[PDB]
Amino acid sequence: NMGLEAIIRKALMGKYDQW
Amino acid sequence: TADLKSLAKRIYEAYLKNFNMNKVKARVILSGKASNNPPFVIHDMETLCMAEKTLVAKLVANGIQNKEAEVRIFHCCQCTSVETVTELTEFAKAIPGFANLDLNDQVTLLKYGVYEAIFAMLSSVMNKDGMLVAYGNGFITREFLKSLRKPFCDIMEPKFDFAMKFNALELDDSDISLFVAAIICCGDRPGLLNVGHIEKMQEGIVHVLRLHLQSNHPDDIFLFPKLLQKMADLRQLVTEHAQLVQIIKKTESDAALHPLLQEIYRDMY
Ligand SMILES: CCC(=O)NC[C@H](Cc1ccc(OCCc2nc(-c3ccccc3)oc2C)cc1)N/C(C)=C\C(=O)c1ccc(C(F)(F)F)cc1
Repeated sequence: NMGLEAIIRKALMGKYDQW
Repeated sequence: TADLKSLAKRIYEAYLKNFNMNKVKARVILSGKASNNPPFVIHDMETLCMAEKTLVAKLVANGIQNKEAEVRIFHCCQCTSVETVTELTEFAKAIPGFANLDLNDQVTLLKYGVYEAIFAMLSSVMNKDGMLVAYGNGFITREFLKSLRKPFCDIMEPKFDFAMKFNALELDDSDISLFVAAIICCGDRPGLLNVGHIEKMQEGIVHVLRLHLQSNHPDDIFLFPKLLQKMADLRQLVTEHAQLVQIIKKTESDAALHPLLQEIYRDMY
């Protein structure tokens, strides 16, 4: 790996939807 | 044995709702029919130019149409690795209890687990002659990649190989989903605060993994230990990938993760 937590930390907050 | 039972289901839906391309759709495009306009084959430099050209849709007036190609292919995969990383993040925060872990910790579980997960599924879309690219629309031949000027020709060959044997195991999405959850939820990642909740949590996934794998492929009794081994062939495949890829940060350094990944990166999600 390496650090791309940038992109991953933003997909962490910014959604809405769930069954 | 109640909430740990619908646990496997809840993880199969997380998968059947967060991955634009799974093994069944994937398997029908490849082996399939019921569509007479199959993937567009990228078998050489000319077709790879059409492909990559329409793809960035800023390259039929601009100029990105003939630089070393070995490095053009190293671009698409990124305009294909933000899509990929986000679905694995949604699918993960759809994994029972995963949403609990302190955010800071939820970044650690997906940071080291992201790559293993990709290559695992990457196997669904591959076959001994080439993999599928761009949501099943194109199909890059295996040969064409192992022909690119070194050290490129050896990036995709290790993965194709691992995938030919991994596909031999004959899993399906219900299996792959648990498998992929078990690689994210592994308490041996560096810097984990609550390094115990992740294990407790993980015991369930691997526990359902074993049970599902017994009543799904009842004749590969050793299939589970087999998959526990792959969870290993993959942590080491990524490791070697990481290496091979760094002769491209130092050397090539033209197309890196320059601060240009942002033009679309922010205001999007
Ligand atoms: C940035 C840090 C890093 O290295 N992360 C690992 C990141 C992980 C990854 C790998 C593969 C993948 O499937 C991508 C499937 C795919 N889609 C297309 C495509 C081609 C033309 C038009 C449209 C699509 O082609 C392919 C192989 C998706 C994600 N790899 C990145 C960013 C690049 C690479 O691993 C790579 C691969 C091959 C080459 C080579 F062709 F030169 F050999 C170079 C770099």
